[PDB]
Amino acid sequence: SIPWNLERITPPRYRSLVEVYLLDTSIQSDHREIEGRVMVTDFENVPEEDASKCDSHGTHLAGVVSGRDAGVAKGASMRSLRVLNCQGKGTVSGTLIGLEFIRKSQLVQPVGPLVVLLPLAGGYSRVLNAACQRLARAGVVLVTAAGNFRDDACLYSPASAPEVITVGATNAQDQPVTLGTLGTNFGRCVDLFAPGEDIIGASSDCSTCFVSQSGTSQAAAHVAGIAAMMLSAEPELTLAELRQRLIHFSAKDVINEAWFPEDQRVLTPNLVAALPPSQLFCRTVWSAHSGPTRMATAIARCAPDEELLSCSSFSRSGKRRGERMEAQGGKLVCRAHNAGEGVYAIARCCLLPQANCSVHTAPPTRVHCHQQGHVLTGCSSHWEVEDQPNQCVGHEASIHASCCHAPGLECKVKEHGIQEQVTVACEEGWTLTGCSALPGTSHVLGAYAVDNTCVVRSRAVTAVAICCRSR
Amino acid sequence: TATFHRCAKDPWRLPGTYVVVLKEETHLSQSERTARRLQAQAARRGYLTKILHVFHGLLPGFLVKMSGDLLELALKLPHVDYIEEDSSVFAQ
Amino acid sequence: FVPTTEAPCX
Ligand SMILES: [Ca+2]
Repeated sequence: SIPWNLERITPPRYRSLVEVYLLDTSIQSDHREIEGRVMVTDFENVPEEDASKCDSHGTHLAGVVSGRDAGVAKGASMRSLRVLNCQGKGTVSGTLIGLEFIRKSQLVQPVGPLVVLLPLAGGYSRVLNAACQRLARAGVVLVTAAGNFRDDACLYSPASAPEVITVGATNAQDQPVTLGTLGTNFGRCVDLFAPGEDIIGASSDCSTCFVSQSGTSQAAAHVAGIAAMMLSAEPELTLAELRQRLIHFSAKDVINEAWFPEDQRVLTPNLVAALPPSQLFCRTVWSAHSGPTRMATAIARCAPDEELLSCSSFSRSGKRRGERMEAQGGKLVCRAHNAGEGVYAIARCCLLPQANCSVHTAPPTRVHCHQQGHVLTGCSSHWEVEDQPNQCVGHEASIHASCCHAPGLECKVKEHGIQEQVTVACEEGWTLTGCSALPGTSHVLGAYAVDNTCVVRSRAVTAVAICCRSR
Repeated sequence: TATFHRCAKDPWRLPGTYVVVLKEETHLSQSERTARRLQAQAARRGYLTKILHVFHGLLPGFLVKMSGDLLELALKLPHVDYIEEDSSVFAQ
Repeated sequence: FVPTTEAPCX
């Protein structure tokens, strides 16, 4: 009965003050799916084309967001801006002006939370990413398509833009959409995936007609609908709070990552979006590569309202000198060191309100968070040349422990000792705040959190996971 | 100090139109005077320019239609942060 | 798959 995509975003247990802006082709605003709940702003900025095809793309996506029978947020209020011409093509300048139009609308007649859907992409653009960042820092939520070229989303905009939610597309088999050379983009600039193939929605052929379309835009429209409902339940949510919820309520580890290029499987989130049913949120943040200098560093950072509770590193070469946490501009940052083709820094960023956190740098039977009422959330380690719950273990290395002020918090340390991949997982109800390896027979290539699972890669071996929960 | 940028995907570039971005604290009046200053210096050199839009609200700056030959002139203008050649976006 | 973003999908 129910279209597959709407059933897939429904959680296994399940029970309007928000406006959704759409930057797209023209819309067939009187289509019965969306009639009455989409306001055409008649802003228009499109290049000239080098009638039912004209509004095909936009009408379908408005339906996916707000449609009465096949929408995600049925009844959600929308406003549309035309930035794509009848051939589906626009400009960065027109998109800039349209984004500026949204901000001027908000300044003239303020409303509630604003979700802006950007179902479009071009190459990496410095100015487009800067404008999305400023719109986001002004309180607007931006949701963008990852792109349709089976490529790294970091090479496209606004997909690569900082404070936006970038969404790739999966199909009915939870596998990434592919069409020969085309298919969903991937990589560390994608935040999550969503149903994006064979998505039924409003067809601009006729007022009651339906068509099946596919795209990372369709996937992003699912996330824009989920976000709109999340913001109606919690209008005070910040962007970092909303992104942490989207991740937390996603389906985990359902995507066959073999479709992605090998170097992109660790960087690409294995998440398929889902509505919430009817607490400590953490997320893994991957940095860009560092380069093959012996002093080359890589830096992963958190959102302004997020705490950095741990920091690890990974090199496929295995030639790495560890990682460390350090302040930069009044904020803790995850720095990783090359020995070696290069390394990634892997941050664990968490929403912990009513909590002060610190770094304690010391050698590895002592305790590294010695203050009272303080828990150890992460144990980093770095060394200079190339060869008991609140303490960090290590061999010549220097420890960087993250210690948090948190009266309502409880943390427990679980290791697992045994090879290319050892994993230990937090228990259900616990949040993985830190993931590290203990050196042994094998040479550790690195460690990283995958949701609440600590993963250590080698070439004994013990994975060490620090799990916390608000009691 | 001021830099130029254009899209790495050659078939997506739109030469002839440029987004002149100014430094963050630039007021809208300075943005408009910088653009008319560019128009004036371009006219002296025999070039025709058209200011298509002036930006304020998110980033200060303006959209200009002009020959690329003017880019080193425009990069020397006061308050300029960077200039970017317009490029294409597509329905995804 | 439609060219506004023709092939069978799914
Ligand atoms: Ca992103």
